Amino acid sequence: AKWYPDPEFMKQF
Amino acid sequence: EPRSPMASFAESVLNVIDGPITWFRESIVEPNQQKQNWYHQRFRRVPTIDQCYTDDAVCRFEADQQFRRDRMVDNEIVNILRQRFEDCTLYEAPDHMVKCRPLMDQYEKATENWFIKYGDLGGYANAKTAYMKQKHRLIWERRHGPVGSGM
Amino acid sequence: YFKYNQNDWTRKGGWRVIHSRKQCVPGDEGYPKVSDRSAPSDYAARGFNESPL
Amino acid sequence: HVVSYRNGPPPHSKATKIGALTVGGAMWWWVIWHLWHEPDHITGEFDYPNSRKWSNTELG
Amino acid sequence: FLNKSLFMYNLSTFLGSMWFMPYISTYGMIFYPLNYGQLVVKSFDQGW
Amino acid sequence: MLKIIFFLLFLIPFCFINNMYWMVQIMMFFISFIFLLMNNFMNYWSEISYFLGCDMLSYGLILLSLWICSLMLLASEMINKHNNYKNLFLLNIIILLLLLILTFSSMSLFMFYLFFESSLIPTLFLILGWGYQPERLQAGLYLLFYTLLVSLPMLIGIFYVMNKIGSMNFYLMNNFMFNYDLLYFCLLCAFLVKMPMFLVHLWLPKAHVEAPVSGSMILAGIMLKLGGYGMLRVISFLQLMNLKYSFVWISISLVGGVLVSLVCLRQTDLKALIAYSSVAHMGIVLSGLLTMTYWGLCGSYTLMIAHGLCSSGLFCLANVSYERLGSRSMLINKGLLNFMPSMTLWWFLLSSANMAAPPTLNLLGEISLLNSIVSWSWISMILLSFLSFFSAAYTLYLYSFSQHGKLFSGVYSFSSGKIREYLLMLLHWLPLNLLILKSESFMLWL
Amino acid sequence: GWNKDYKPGPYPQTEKERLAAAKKYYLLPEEYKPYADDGLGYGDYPKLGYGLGVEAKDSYYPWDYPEHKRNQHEPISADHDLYSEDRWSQAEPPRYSNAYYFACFLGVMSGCLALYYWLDDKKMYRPVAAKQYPSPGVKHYTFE
Amino acid sequence: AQVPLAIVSHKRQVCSLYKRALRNLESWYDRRNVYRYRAVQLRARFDENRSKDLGEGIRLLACGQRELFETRHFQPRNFANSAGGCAFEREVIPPDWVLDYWHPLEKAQYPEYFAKREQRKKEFVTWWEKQYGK
Amino acid sequence: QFRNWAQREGFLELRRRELAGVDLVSPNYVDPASITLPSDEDLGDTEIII
Amino acid sequence: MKYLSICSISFVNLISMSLSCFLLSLYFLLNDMIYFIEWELVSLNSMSI
Amino acid sequence: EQEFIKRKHEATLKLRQEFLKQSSNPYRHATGEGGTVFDAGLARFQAMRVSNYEHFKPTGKSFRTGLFAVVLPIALYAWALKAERDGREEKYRTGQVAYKDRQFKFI
Amino acid sequence: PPLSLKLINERVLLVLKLYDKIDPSKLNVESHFINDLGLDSLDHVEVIMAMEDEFGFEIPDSDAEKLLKPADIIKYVADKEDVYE
Amino acid sequence: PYTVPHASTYKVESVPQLVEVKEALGRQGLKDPWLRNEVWRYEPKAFGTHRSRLNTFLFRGLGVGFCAFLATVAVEYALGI
Amino acid sequence: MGNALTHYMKPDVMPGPDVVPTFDPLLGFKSRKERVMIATQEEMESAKLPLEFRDYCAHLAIAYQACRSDTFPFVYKCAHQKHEYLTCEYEDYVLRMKEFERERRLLERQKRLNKAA
Ligand SMILES: CCCCCCCCCCCCCCCCCC(=O)OC[C@H](COP(=O)(O)OCCN)OC(=O)CCCCCCCCCCCCCCCCC
Repeated sequence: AKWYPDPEFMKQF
Repeated sequence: EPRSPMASFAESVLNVIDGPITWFRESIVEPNQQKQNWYHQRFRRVPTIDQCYTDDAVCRFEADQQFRRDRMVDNEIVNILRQRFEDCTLYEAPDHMVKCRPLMDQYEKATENWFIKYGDLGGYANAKTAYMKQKHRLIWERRHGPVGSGM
Repeated sequence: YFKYNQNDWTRKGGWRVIHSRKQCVPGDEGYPKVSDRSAPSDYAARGFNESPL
Repeated sequence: HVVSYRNGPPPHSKATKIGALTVGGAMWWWVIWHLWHEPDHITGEFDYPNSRKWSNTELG
Repeated sequence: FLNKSLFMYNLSTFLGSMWFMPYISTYGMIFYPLNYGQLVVKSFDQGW
Repeated sequence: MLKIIFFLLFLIPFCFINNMYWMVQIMMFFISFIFLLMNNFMNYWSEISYFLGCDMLSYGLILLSLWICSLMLLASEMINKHNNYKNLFLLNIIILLLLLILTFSSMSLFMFYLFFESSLIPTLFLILGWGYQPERLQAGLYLLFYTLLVSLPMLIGIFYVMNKIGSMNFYLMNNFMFNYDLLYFCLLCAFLVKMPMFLVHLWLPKAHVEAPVSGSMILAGIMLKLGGYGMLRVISFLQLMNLKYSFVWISISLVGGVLVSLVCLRQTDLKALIAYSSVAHMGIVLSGLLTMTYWGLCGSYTLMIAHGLCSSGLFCLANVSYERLGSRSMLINKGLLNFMPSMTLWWFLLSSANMAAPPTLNLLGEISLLNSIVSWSWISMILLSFLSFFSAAYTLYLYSFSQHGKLFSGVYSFSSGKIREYLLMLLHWLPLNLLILKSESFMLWL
Repeated sequence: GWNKDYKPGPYPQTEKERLAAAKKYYLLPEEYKPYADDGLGYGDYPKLGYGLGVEAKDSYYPWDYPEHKRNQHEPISADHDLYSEDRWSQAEPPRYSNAYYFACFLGVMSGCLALYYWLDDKKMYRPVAAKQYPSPGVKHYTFE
Repeated sequence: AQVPLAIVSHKRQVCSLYKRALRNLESWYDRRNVYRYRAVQLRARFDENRSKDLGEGIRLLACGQRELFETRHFQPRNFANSAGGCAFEREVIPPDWVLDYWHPLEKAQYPEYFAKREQRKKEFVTWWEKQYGK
Repeated sequence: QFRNWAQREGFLELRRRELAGVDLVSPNYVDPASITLPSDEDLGDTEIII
Repeated sequence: MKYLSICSISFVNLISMSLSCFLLSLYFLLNDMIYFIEWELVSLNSMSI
Repeated sequence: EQEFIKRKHEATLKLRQEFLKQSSNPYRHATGEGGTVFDAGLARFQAMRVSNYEHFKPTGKSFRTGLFAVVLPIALYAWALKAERDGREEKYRTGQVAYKDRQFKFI
Repeated sequence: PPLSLKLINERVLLVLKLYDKIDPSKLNVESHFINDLGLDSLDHVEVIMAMEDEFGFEIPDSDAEKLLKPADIIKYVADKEDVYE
Repeated sequence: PYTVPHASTYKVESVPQLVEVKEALGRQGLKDPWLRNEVWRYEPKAFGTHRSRLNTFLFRGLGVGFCAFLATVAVEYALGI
Repeated sequence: MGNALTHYMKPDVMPGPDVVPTFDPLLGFKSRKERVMIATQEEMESAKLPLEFRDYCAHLAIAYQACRSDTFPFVYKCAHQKHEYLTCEYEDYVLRMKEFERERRLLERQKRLNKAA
């Protein structure tokens, strides 16, 4: 709940 | 009977302990109790795994259950014999080297016979496995002589 | 509990009391005394000898 | 928790001195009473034979 | 006075401190398992 | 077990009704109460209705799984207050409880396999949805792939056994025995990875540190017990190949548990140390299973049930201090006795349960699993004494360094302990000290 | 702050990257000293501590964290478990080498084992012949 | 509001060697008259080497530290209430905000104390705003 | 699980077997006359395990 | 409890238990008897925990 | 080297004043949500403990550590177990011991 | 025990007047130990150790450099004993 | 610290141990400055001497013990001779 | 030092620890009486005497147990006759010493038997 997918996770795709 | 004051004091304390509990049993607990009958449960003899066929599973269940029940019965046979030896040890406190030697002989013979029937089968001991053990053991005592002599 | 609810032979899981033989000094009743229950079946009976079966 | 600086303790009560005399009297009374009534434990309960001047005719 | 402990310091160090087993049970012996616990981590928990 | 399964199947529509979280917990504890009153099971398969039945082994495993899932709802209150998809979480818990009951009530091995692989999906959902770190994606993928890579050839083994025997029933498969090496490796390697051997543990601390407490408790208390219950079913008909190939697994699972116990002395994470603690005690369980002695199987089942209870209880403590201190470690959580003095009693009562605690069922499982290993060989004595000595060296360091000493002096103000947390710790410890009075239901499954 | 943001990076291999790594760890550039990349090394992590203990550090310095004896953004030593105040740390340096204590203890034990088991066959005894017991058929006599 | 500085002088090193040597000397000798006699002897041994220059003083300081490492007592006398003693930090006092987490019925036992505490919270937030800013 | 009944049957089987000459634990699973005992020519080379 | 000290309460309880146990120990010397009681936990392979 | 000590002292003073400002905050304490003051060293230590594998290379020192640390005790311990059980199994199956003089009868 | 600032002042001045290298006259709480009196660098260690064996706690080396008069000696003792009255 | 003494009530020449260590230091040619600090210990009035403390330690209440012994001698002769 | 040291020096002279007599009795051919026991085995087992304390006068210990059970726990009234039991043990100990001394003399006779031929 504290961490959610950031745009840095979105960047690799 | 009161030989020493300590024994008389112990008799007095035992009487004070003994009085109210036997009064509560014989006056309260023993009245108002109904007389019901319970019986020790008795079992028939199912046919053994020798008469069972290879593909039959309805009779391997009965043979395995009576094998498990006979294993249980022999387990408290050995357990009762061990408690007989221990009660011999406590009751003959300075002379347990004479009185308990025949009881130890019956206990050792019972452990030897229990291991001959049930030993090395493992956790999953069916009636088939003990019968194969007995067949292989009787083959070994037919050919090579008794177990432990050699060959 | 320890007088009327002892570990009887019909069950497993009571407080099974095993007692030792009391000593007998001179001045006691029956000083020349052999130990009783010397039959092998009398040891660890737990009330089996008084069973109705 | 009384405290005294660069000096010894405060002067004690009557109870501690009376108790100290009671402890010393009880211990030394027990010790001297047992040295009087039972002096046999210190020296030895029985006299030790020498086993050197025994006659050869008695022992064979 | 002659300080005999200061003379036989090499003996009085051994006779005090409980014949060196407070050192033996605590320091130097426990280095061998605890360094070896890192070798499992560095090579087989997250290594090889 | 149709009444329990239909009870949970009509407990499913309570998730869609709002403000009913504690009602689902109350009825699941009622299921545990009824299942306490269903005890009449013995050795063979009893209460048979539509391919469902249990022996004493499966009775204890269903009772443990029901107790863990009800505690898991009690443990997870952060879902309720933040409203973090509590309906989906409740539905995941109830469906996973159905799948674990159905894989334990299986009379044939293929329902055990099918619902055993079905139970991997809500656990993966819990990992990927209700964690707190960016390494959730590393965690559920390790769990899913380390389970699946060895559980997929065991399906080929299952169909090889079915063609040879013609049935998957556990009693009809007990009569036969097989002398094939690759069949043995397929039917063993999935349980050897699912309950962690030292060479294949990797997925366990990754799945445990990342997982939410409602997700770490179902990995610690149960779902390693699937890999023990599978061997308790499978080793019955592969005894000769087990005598051919036990010694490598016994040697690996006894060297691990010493090396694993030396790992926990050199780690600082609170949740990772209990994660490696699950490896070491079920290293004893795995060593005791592959010796086919009667005491080995009985003490193995006892240590499965009791170790599941104490490991879930120890993972309960690692989330109480985590939500108050923000992040868990040894360094942050040093000396919590001066912060929560009443929590320290449960801390020691469950950390002592991880080692040999005197009136608990952990000791009774451990005292009879050592019997089989000592009776197996005398060479194993050297690496068992080091194993238990280092076991209580690490598991007393947990309570020792987390519950004693100077405070951190960098923490902020947090809430104190609540009625929910003490009740949660009580129902993990007092079952460990109360089921020893009838330990024959947790010893004798044969 | 997460594990992917704050993380030890690769081995620097550059003086500029070493300076940036020293600035990253709140460590003075002279202070920073990376692990040698031998397969078991720590890339982009300082080598700190490694004395005879954390207990060797002075307790009279006003530390920000007195329970670990460290400052606020001072980076943690790499083997902080092994060198902690629990295990294998001393206040003063030891008087002798590590082999001296074990050597003296095993020498004393070897001497005492040799002296005791050499004197095992010769034991002190009072001038007493034999304890007398009534087994049936002794026909044993006194000296009267 | 100063912290001790990590540099060390030669005067600091000679003073620390003198203090540690006298601590080891009083750990060796229990009685006060013998300790005072040996302290005057050590005072003469340290006063005889004052007239030497800096390099010989550094060499004598290193030799004295090495010899004090050689003759160090196995149990030196230390104060228990200070650091390094047995009675150091016998109890750990928690920070006062756990008193902020009491029950109101538990807070009712000390109402004047908790009202005084609220007044000092207002004073402390005023002090923190005027010291560390907003 | 039959444990109290097994204790009762243990006392009863020790009661009957002490009365007769039959030993307290039977060494054999069945009677050896029912054992077929195949000959050594019929076995040939077969693994016999004790 | 909240009016009486734990150290006193436990002291009175333990000294009464010690007096009772000494009075038990005096009876067992003159009797010279040993009482050994047991409670059955698990029966397994004719070995009783 | 004295200016290095002075620069380290200035950095330590800046970090000490930052710690005294942040650890003793009214407003961070007053939210009621517990936690930890932002420490870089603990986070770097945690991620060094977790994310260590990316600096591991196949080297003869690492191979020797993995060989004589884990694989070699497993190999000798498995060999000792196999040798002892093979000798005891040959003794047990040959017929050199009796049923009454046999260890570990589970009775 | 119970302490006050006048008791610490009386104790410090008493043990300083018992010191023979300092004269009993010309002794004040504001007097510097180095240049106002005849004590050298090594006698300050004896004064600090006398403070240690009187007040029961040991004093570090940098705190020994920080203390130069009886006034901050009284302030240093009153800090650890936490009197502040 | 309630009753601090003056600086004039401590004299080196009262205690014989300080006298003999000062005479030994005078033979050595050196002087001790802190010798006046230990005047309050070895004080013969409040504290005891070495010989009196040992006699009051080992033989304490021995007259009371001997009196109780003589009382038990006196009462034991009436009961059993 | 000690007698065991002489056992390292003269093995043919010194008998050793706990020695059997190794000789035909009545070598001096005097009127050696036969050691008899008043008590029998049945009341010895009834008194629960241990196997170590079954000496040739265990009936004095039996009377000591009777006086212990007659006055318990105040057992300081039998002390003198308790001493009587100890004197019997002392007499037994004297006989043991007698036998050992006789043993030494007989081995000394064996020494001049080595000078006989
Ligand atoms: C490899 C072979 C085996 C080796 C084994 C290990 C080593 C064994 C060493 C044996 C000798 C030990 C005793 C001597 C140690 C050296 C001397 C010494 O240091 O003495 C000084 C010490 C007190 O130190 P001190 O400096 O005086 O302190 C006060 C002032 N600073 O003084 C003391 O501590 C005094 C006490 C000494 C101990 C003896 C006390 C009892 C004396 C009587 C003993 C019994 C005699 C009769 C035995 C009869 C046996 C039948």
